[PDB]
Amino acid sequence: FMENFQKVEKIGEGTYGVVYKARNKLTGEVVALKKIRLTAIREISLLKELNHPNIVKLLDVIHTENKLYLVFEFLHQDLKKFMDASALTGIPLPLIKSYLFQLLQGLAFCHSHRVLHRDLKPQNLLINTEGAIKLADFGLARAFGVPVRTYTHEVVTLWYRAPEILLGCKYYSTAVDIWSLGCIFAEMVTRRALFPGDSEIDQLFRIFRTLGTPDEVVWPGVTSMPDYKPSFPKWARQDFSKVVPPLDEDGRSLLSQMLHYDPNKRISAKAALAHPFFQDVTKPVPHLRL
Ligand SMILES: C[C@H]1CCCN1C(=O)c1ccc2cnc(NC3CCN(S(C)(=O)=O)CC3)nc2c1
Repeated sequence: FMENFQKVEKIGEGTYGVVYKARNKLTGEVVALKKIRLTAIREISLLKELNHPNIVKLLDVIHTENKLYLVFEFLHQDLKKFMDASALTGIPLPLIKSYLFQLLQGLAFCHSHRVLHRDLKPQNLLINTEGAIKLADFGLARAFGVPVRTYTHEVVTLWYRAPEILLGCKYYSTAVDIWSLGCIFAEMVTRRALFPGDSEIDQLFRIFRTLGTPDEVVWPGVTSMPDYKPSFPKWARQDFSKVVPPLDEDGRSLLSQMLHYDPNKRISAKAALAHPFFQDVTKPVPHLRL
């Protein structure tokens, strides 16, 4: 158990719990060990079987005392750090394309098993030296949750949240992951966050100012959503040539479909993999300083 792992260093602090790089003394394996301070056991057990090359593997689940430990495959960097390192030059388009393709493969797999991530962001997209990128730390919105008191003060990032979540829908779909991934795609291309809101309303209004305030024409039922207000300002939609300028028309077309307001119009991961933007996809080697 915990006695079977030698902590190497703390690699992260969160609302749920802290994550350490650690060595498994029985196997010699280097892992990420997440400690969560306190149905869930069963929902987590299911995640153990959700195995895919583009999903960070949940190796072990240890339930002991009032603590839950999740042992994950360890990767050496996240996309946030890689983007920051690449900010002067930009991630090359072929590598952006490869990462987007691989993440859509991971999403198509999880979504086909009815599992949503719900909280994609650059910090939960992990990369290795071979050119792979993997989805980490699937959120359990239906179960899980534990005390955050010991967990250091942590402001939840809203920048990648789909509009249906911000508008109060509680029974949202796999489409929320495509929205988040579209925001991340835009940020890799332009080297700036697409919608960096600092509150729920600022997040919503930044979306509206770029994509236009949604109405019943583009999003049937939007005006009946729980947090929709008729008093929302009415802004016009901007052109994607202005929004992600450097990007070609195949990329802009795909991004537009990933950012459709109506979750039933928003492209699925599976359909996205067939988009013409991926006609020339390859798997480049990233320049990773470790
Ligand atoms: C995803 C995070 C977001 C907060 C929760 N959570 C994890 O539970 C988690 C799970 C598996 C991991 C595997 N591996 C690593 N490895 C880190 C090495 C250091 N780097 S870095 C800052 O880019 O140098 C980031 C990746 N972390 C993991 C974290």
